[PDB]
Formats: sequence, structure tokens, C-alpha cells
Amino acid sequence: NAIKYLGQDYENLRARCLQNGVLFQDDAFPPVSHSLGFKELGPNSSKTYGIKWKRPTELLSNPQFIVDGATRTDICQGALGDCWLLAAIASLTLNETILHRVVPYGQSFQEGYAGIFHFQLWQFGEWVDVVVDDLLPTKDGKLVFVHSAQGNEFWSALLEKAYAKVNGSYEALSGGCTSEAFEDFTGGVTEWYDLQKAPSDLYQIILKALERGSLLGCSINISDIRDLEAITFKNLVRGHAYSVTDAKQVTYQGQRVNLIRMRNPWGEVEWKGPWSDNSYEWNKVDPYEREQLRVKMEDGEFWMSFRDFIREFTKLEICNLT
Ligand SMILES: CC[C@H](NC(=O)[C@H](CC(C)C)NC(=O)OCc1ccccc1)[C@H](O)C(=O)NCCCn1cnc2c(N)ncnc21
Ligand SMILES: [Ca+2]
Ligand SMILES: [Ca+2]
Ligand SMILES: [Cl-]
Ligand SMILES: [Cl-]
Ligand SMILES: [Cl-]
Repeated sequence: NAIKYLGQDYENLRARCLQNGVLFQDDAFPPVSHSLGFKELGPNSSKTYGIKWKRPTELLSNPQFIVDGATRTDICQGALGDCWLLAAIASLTLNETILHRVVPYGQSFQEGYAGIFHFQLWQFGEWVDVVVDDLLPTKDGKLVFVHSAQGNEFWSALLEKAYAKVNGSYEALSGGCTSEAFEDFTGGVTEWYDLQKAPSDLYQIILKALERGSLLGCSINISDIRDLEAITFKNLVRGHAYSVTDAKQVTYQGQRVNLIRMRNPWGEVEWKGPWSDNSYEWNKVDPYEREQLRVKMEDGEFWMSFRDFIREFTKLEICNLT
């Protein structure tokens, strides 16, 4: 059983809030500017001034903790430098077992709701249960930071809040390492690969890792400063964490081609090269493969050939667990 971060006891706090007829407000991570940040999100910053803390039950008549499953399309980045974290959460959703260790079952805005939620993380060398109240940063009625493509779904916003809490503020999340989030969700072992020196069996390594439910992420180093822009000519984002979400082989004019699928945690802005959603390559595979694999949607998720992947990307991170 997870031990309680700061000694805060989820079920006890929830039960006592319900008894006392109030909603939880978290003394350890309160709905004030110091929970937002210290510089870019500090008390006197332009960003801080626009933000009002509001509960999902203040925003909507029918807020939901999870809608149609806790899945990667529920991870759409907001105005914060936490792409590394969000890439990790998106990858986490592909492994139901680990997902629901981090996101406990049984949390809702209906029966038993008292304005408090909890998540479990690997921290300080322990599995720790972290509570949050459900006051969330909003501007004009919309979440400022992470949000789901399902506008009434709140689990991922609440998990990002819990992760900010253990790190001190949302601003403390700006700029980071995907592998650190992977570890914090698993207590597993992380390794990384230099794609410009890829082992010859790297694609099989990826296949095996995906099959076992390991977490995979990738990025493109900014080698100059951000000279050729943050965005490459083919619509990739440099210095930015992507989730690796599948690896599948297709038959392209009668020959096997290894593909890899990844997802930009923005939930938008995708590769426009071969195998992209609108590319001509799809016209020359088996119709069944096309139907199974290709999804024509601006959703941040796309395929690349493994060959193009290892040319365009520079780093692959893998977190292996038990
Ligand atoms: C810094 C950028 C973030 N990148 C990083 O963290 C990188 C991640 C690695 C895997 C390359 N790491 C990093 O730099 O190390 C900094 C480091 C390491 C250790 C200690 C302190 C600082 C990330 O790209 C990000 O969060 N971008 C969000 C951009 C705003 N935005 C949000 N929605 C957007 C949208 N729809 N469209 C356009 N922009 C959007
Ligand atoms: Ca969902
Ligand atoms: Ca897509
Ligand atoms: Cl408390
Ligand atoms: Cl303030
Ligand atoms: Cl609910």
C-alpha cells in the first residue's frame, strides 16, 4: 500500500469533508499563485493575473473523471513547458495495469465527491499517494494547462496537478526529461538510444518494449539554438517530447516496410513526410493494413517509416518495468 505524501489521508479527508458539508481545499498545494509558479507564473506576472482557480463542478453541469477510458487522446498540452511529463502520461495510458496504479479506480464527481482526488507516484524511493483538491487553473472558463480532447473529462488535468504539487508548482515542470516522468510513474529502469548510432536490432528492441508495456518517448535535439525554427520543414517540433505509441509493419508494393507511430502531446501538429496521415504511401499498401493503421485526423498522432524516424529523431527513451 502506497504511503501518504505529507501524511495527507485521501479517504479520511474525503469522508470528513462530506460529513462537514464542504469541499476539500488543499493546505499543501493551495489555490493561489504560489502553486502556479514563481517567475513566469509568479504573483506579479502577466500569466498569473489572467488565471482563476475553479473546480470542474463549477465549470460544467456534468464533469467526469474518466470518459470512454483514460487514453492518450486525453492528453492535450496547455500553456506550460511540461511536454516531457505529458508524453510520459500519454505513454502510460497504453499499459492499463500501470495506468491504474497511478490513477486509482473509483474516483468520480458524483456519489462520494468532496472536491478531492488522489494519484500514486514513485517518489523519494517510495510509492506515495498524493491528494489534490480539484480547483484547477482556468482562464475564461477553460483549463490553462493540460486538458482532454473530451472537454468534460478531468483525470489528466488532476494528475498533472498532483505531479506539479510534488514538484512545488506548475512552473517547476517547465523544461524536463521524459525519463524522469517515466520513472516517477513506474520505479522502472530507463535507458536511452542515440538514433544516429542506432543498434542494428533497434526496431526489434522497440517492438519488444511496446509488447511488454514499457514506456517509450523520443525527441529531436536542437543543435544550433533554435535556428531552423522550433518546427522543422516537415512539421516536426525540435527540443520537444513525443510519445512512441506503436510499431507495425506494412506491405508497400509487395515489400515489408517497418513503421513507428508517435504522438505529439499537443494533440496537434504532425509530421508531413512519408506515411503522414495525408501521404501518398498509404495508397500502395494492403487496404486492410491501411484501414487498421491509418487514421486521418489532426490528433497529434502519426506514422513514420523506421528509416525516416532514425534520420529525423535523435534520441529514444525507454523505461522498462516488471
Ligand atoms: C521546454 C519545452 C519542452 N521541452 C522540454 O522540456 C525538453 C524535452 C526533451 C525530451 C527534449 N527538455 C528540455 O528542454 O530540458 C530542459 C530542462 C531539463 C532539466 C531541468 C531544467 C530544464 C516541451 O517542448 C514543451 O513543453 N513545449 C510546450 C510549448 C508550448 N505549447 C503548449 N501547447 C502548444 C501548442 N498546442 N502549440 C505550440 N506550442 C505549445
Ligand atoms: Ca478519455
Ligand atoms: Ca494524425
Ligand atoms: Cl490536509
Ligand atoms: Cl497572487
Ligand atoms: Cl465522474
